[PDB]
Amino acid sequence: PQSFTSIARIGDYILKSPVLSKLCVPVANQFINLAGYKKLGLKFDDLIAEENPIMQTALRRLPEDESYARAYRIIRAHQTELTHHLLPRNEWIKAQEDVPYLLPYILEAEAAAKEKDELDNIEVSK
Amino acid sequence: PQSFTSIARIGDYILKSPVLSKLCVPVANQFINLAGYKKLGLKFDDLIAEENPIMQTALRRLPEDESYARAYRIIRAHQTELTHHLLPRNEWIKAQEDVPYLLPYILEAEAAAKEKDELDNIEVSK
Amino acid sequence: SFSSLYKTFFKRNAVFVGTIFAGAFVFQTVFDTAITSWYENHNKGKLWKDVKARIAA
Amino acid sequence: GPPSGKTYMGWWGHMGGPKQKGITSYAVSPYAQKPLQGIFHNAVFNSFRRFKSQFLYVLIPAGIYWYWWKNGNEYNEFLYSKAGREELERVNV
Amino acid sequence: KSTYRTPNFDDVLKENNDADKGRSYAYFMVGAMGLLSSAGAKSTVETFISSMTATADVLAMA
Amino acid sequence: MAFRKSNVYLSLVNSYIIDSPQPSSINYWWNMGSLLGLCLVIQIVTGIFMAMHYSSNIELAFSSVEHIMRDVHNGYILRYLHANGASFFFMVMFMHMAKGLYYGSYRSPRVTLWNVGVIIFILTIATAFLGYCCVYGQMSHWGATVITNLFSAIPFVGNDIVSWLWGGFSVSNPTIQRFFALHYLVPFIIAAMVIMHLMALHIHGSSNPLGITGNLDRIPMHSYFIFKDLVTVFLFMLILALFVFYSPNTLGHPDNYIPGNPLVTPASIVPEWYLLPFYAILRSIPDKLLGVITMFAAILVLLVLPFTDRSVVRGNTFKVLSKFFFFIFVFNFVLLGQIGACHVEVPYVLMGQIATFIYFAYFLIIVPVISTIENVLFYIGRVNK
Amino acid sequence: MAFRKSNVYLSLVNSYIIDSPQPSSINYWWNMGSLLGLCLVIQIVTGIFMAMHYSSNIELAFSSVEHIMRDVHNGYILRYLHANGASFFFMVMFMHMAKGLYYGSYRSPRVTLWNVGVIIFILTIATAFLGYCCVYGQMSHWGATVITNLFSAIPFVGNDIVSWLWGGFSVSNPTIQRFFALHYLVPFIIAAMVIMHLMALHIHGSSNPLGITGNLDRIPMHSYFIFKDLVTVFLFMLILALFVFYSPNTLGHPDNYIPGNPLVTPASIVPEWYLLPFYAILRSIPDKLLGVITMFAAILVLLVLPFTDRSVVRGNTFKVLSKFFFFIFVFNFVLLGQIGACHVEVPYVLMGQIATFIYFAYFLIIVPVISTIENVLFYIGRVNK
Amino acid sequence: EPEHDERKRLGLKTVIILSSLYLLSIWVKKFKWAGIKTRKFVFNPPKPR
Ligand code: HEM
Ligand code: HEM
Ligand code: HEM
Ligand code: HEM
Ligand SMILES: COc1c(O)c(C)c(C/C=C(/C)CC/C=C(\C)CC/C=C(\C)CC/C=C(\C)CC/C=C(\C)CCC=C(C)C)c(O)c1OC
Ligand SMILES: COc1c(O)c(C)c(C/C=C(\C)CC/C=C(\C)CC/C=C(\C)CC/C=C(\C)CC/C=C(\C)CCC=C(C)C)c(O)c1OC
Repeated sequence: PQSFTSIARIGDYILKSPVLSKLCVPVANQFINLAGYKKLGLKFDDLIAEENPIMQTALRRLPEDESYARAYRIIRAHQTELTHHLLPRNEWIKAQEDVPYLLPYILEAEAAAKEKDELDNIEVSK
Repeated sequence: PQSFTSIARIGDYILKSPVLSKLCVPVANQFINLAGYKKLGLKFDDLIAEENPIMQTALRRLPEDESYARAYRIIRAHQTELTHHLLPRNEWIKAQEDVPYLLPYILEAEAAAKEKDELDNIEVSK
Repeated sequence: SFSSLYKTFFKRNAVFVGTIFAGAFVFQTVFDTAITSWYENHNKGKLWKDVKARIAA
Repeated sequence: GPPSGKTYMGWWGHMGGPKQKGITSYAVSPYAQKPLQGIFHNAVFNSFRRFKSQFLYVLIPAGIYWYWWKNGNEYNEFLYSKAGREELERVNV
Repeated sequence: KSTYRTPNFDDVLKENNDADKGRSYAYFMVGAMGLLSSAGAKSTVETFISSMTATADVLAMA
Repeated sequence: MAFRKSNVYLSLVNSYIIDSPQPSSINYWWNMGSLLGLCLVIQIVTGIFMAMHYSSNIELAFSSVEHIMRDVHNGYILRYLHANGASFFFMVMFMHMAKGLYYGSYRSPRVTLWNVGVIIFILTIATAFLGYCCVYGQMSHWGATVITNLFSAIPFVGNDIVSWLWGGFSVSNPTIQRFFALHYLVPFIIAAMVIMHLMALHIHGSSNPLGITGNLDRIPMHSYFIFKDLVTVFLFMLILALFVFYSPNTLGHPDNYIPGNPLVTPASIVPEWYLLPFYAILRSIPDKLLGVITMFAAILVLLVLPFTDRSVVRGNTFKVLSKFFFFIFVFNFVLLGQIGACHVEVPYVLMGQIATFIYFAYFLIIVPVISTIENVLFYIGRVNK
Repeated sequence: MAFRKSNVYLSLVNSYIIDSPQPSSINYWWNMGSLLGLCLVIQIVTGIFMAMHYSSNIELAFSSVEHIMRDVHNGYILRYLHANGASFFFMVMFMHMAKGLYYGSYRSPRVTLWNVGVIIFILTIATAFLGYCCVYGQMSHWGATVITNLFSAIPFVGNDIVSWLWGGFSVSNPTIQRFFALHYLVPFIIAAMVIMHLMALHIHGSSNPLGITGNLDRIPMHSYFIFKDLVTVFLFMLILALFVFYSPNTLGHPDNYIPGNPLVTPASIVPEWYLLPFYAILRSIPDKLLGVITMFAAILVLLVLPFTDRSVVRGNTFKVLSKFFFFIFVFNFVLLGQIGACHVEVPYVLMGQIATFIYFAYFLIIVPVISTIENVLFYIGRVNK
Repeated sequence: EPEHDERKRLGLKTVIILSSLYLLSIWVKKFKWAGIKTRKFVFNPPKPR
């Protein structure tokens, strides 16, 4: 329910402050390692809840080749969890591969929705 | 749920008998007048129950002009009954207009279904 | 006027429903007294209050 | 959900009757009509028309069973009086 | 017969069709229904609820 | 989409009450189904409020009903509503089942809907019988020892069944306490079979008095049959109020104001008036084992109707021989009920044995033969040859 | 098509327990729903068979329960099954509600399903309270006195509501017969609201432990989760049989074998163990009106959850801080029950006031603040800005 | 029958109120059904296709 526009606004301010980027990021890397989703063969962008209208347009506009790969990683994790095991250590998602591939398609869909709301409540300065 | 083939077989034997025709046909004419479906602007062939495959086949093969006319007589009868009245006497169906228009289509569909049942239970001799 | 009668009582449903309730409060009170008064007069000379008076005078 | 079997009624827009062509219908708003119109005329002339066409199907069966009941009730009163005590012996035992 | 020729509705129509007069008449007949039905609903819920209060024998031992 | 159609719960209300497509020509006989649902609500609500003051012990059951009439505020209204309401339940149900018989509502596309109704009819008879025993008057006690003793006629383990049903050696405290527990439960089973009743109706919809398809002219249920049903609701409520405030004991038996006594037997033992026709059927057979089978068959012969009807037209509207014999069966049912309230004397024994035969001959002989005859007359009356 | 799909009644069975598409990743925590269905059936059947030997008069209520244990054949089995079965009912329900709290099953698409569950929780608490009063021991009489006396704190109309509930001037014969009639009825309302529970689940289906969509890999319900539910069904009756035949009074209170006496206070008065956490919240507020309001708030704050969760991921599987603070709430709940069974002493008064604050601060403070922090950590931990 | 006097008085209010509701319901039903009751159909047979 917190919009990705607000998430990025706070995050980008932190990542440009030399002091703030020095203590928050090291504890954020350990937080992600302990989360353990990379050990099932998943990226973070695959964990976002998709039952909202905003995320339905982003998944529609995702390029076809990236969409086929995402379906394999999701099916693979369900089968791995079904056996109560983990993936072999060579199949884990690495740090350089955990990229926000779906993030640009969410920020653009959210900006369009925000502009629509501002235009249904327009007031001409008469 | 008596087949029209059975009704026609019994009915014809009465009509080809000179003795039986003079004693039974006069009774049938008075039976029809007392039934009173003509006073609602309907023919008898409009009263046959249609929720079976045999009558759904016959109604499919009926020509368009006959099918359009039948739909008007049925709608008119529903509205006349709604008001608890009868039709004006000049709008009643005459005896010469009460003809079995749908009967040949029903008999043709009934003969096909009987031959299918006799071939599914076939037994080859020698 | 019939136009000003519609604009006051039947245009808004908040006034139509509120008027019905206010008329139900009044009908409830008056209808009880009228029925009791008629019932007690059709049966004069037979109620306990009448009999109580005949053993006190 | 999965679809179900084929039925004989549909819904608004696909009710499943024959195709209709050439029928026009007209109607007037009830706010511009007169309800109760013709009730006094219908209360006597229409009621007599409906009663006359059906009363024989109801009264003849009713009168047959009522005559049977009264005749069988009167016979019982005769057997259990002093006049018909002799017949009560033979019929019973 | 052309479909532009409307049938005869003369013997069921009001000869003076006023919007305000004809609406106040109809709403006054449904308000009378809603007034009496609302009065009869009060007497129904009161009858059932009051049966759950103290009985005659219990009240005698107060 | 409108919220009344997208919501999960409002969609069920919309599809059954608001937007249900109805034939435009259904007359006032089609208003009995909605009345039967008002009777069920009346019985359940009045019964629950009376159950807060009832004791089922055999030495306290009769006196608890008087405590309801005398000490409970508005108690006599609740008791007279519940007692007379059960009598109005069977009036409406009897004429609800007679509409289906006259108009042929049991035919092929709606055979399953007809069979579920027969189940509801059986459960309603048991519910009324169980509640009548909960008063424990003289008719209540002695009517239970002639019904439960019927099962003793089963050849093997017939006597072990009645002992398990009694909870002892006769109708006693174990029997009365368990009959009240069952009288509380069966009404909730009835409410579950009404939903199954409505589910089987919603497949092909209802029928019409003309007996033909109604797919060419339909109107929504709301604002047309919602307000037409309100007419019979206010008329049903007026007649019942006349029987509750002005004649509350006309339909009862005065022997049920005497407390139940196993040592004194009443002069005449009869059930309530709506069970009299089946009581007369049971007494007609001069054998105990065959009598209870015949009495139970009298409810099960309704299931052979879809197969013994041989007509190609659904209904009795345009038939003169079927119309005449329909009212012979109706007035035969009244004569059967009157025999069940009579003594076992010389003329009444033979009359019951003939009216019992006419009951079964109608479903198995009269209907098949007459239907075939009218099929032929409709044919030779228009096919010139 | 197959007869299981074309029939009107079988199609509801097929669509719910045969062909229902289930995610392939759901673990054994998704088995508590089917167990709650078996618990409800057990309670209804044992209650009905026990009600054939029970009397609700205040002078015979205690002795009728003793009559069931001693005189009725296998009657002690029915009573211990019903008393212990109700304790196992709340065990599963507590775990059923904590599963959905851990896995975020209350979130956006399934808010209606979550709201219906809260209504079932309220009704079940009332049903268990009403049945405890029907024994009429020393803890049931004095427990009913304190609970029903809290309604007198309502302004203006408070004192009149208590008299209407009691049926008199204190907990007496009108109250006890009142409560048995309601104890028979409310379980049927629960059964009708369970069907509405399944209807709201069928629109979007179940969730999965991973918290992502399950539309890419599904298996039918029959022969895969029918036999997985049979595993926990057999384990459920094994533990229940241990408590029924080898320790039937471990979960009860010994003071409920002393018949109810309105003249002797039974020292400490406490309810059953599953209502103890909510009893401690009521006692923590030194004000009758405010303290009573806070007790129903503890059940109504569960509706605020879908709006104070500011997380873009559903569930706690991959959340570090949310996993830690989830078990703080769980063990805070256990400590609240311990305080509810304690006396009003020096340390225990402040212990229950702080633990009450943690209960409410979890929904309104901890969850919103934590869920926003983790959103940033997920972001800045992989973006190169 | 110690409630005899009060029962008959309450039956006078029930019947009067219920008789006036029943009559008011017949008018309301007839007002809602006026459009359907007074409805006309015409048929012009279509030309062959
Ligand atoms: C409490 C008992 C019952 C209730 C509430 C009930 C309810 C209904 C309702 C609401 C309808 C649709 C409207 C109508 O036709 O009036 C209906 C139709 C029907 N019912 Fe019942 N019913 C009950 C008992 C029975 C019984 C006992 C039978 C037969 C033995 C039966 C057979 C039918 C049939 C055949 C129809 C369809 C008739 C038609 O539409 O032409 N029902 N019922
Ligand atoms: C279809 C529903 C029901 C029917 C047909 C029915 C029928 C009856 C009948 C015929 C009696 C006999 C009354 C007399 O002869 O004076 C009775 C009595 C009784 N019934 Fe019901 N009943 C129904 C539902 C219920 C329910 C659900 C309850 C309780 C929850 C209930 C509680 C009682 C009680 C307490 C009596 C006591 C005797 C009396 O008050 O007259 N009933 N019932
Ligand atoms: C007698 C009481 C109840 C019954 C019979 C019942 C039944 C069920 C069943 C069979 C399921 C699907 C299977 C499963 O998820 O294990 C389910 C799911 C669910 N129930 Fe219940 N339930 C009851 C009470 C509750 C309560 C008290 C709550 C919450 C306060 C609740 C909330 C939920 C939720 C949120 C789900 C969906 C969870 C998911 O699929 O991830 N239910 N229920
Ligand atoms: C969800 C359903 C139910 C629950 C949770 C429940 C709960 C309880 C509880 C906790 C007791 C206290 C027993 C004790 O402490 O020894 C009790 C007693 C009792 N209940 Fe239930 N009950 C349910 C359904 C029913 C039903 C449907 C009936 C009757 C039809 C019933 C009849 C009784 C009776 C007669 C007692 C008497 C005391 C005893 O036998 O132990 N119960 N109930
Ligand atoms: C695995 O799949 C399932 C699943 O199969 C089920 C059933 C459920 C449970 C779902 C439900 C909706 C629960 C169903 C139950 C009810 C709604 C209530 C149950 C009702 C009863 C037990 C009432 C029955 C009572 C009786 C028969 C009374 C007994 C008394 C008798 C027989 C008296 C004796 C008779 C005489 C004549 C003396 C699931 O949640 C589920 O997971 C999806
Ligand atoms: C669609 O066509 C139909 C139609 O099919 C039907 C059946 C009916 C008629 C009937 C119904 C729709 C209702 C069907 C009835 C049932 C399913 C019976 C169910 C039972 C009830 C609704 C009653 C339940 C009542 C209670 C639980 C209340 C008990 C009292 C209590 C709790 C008060 C005590 C309170 C305290 C605090 C002690 C129609 O009117 C109708 O036209 C619209």
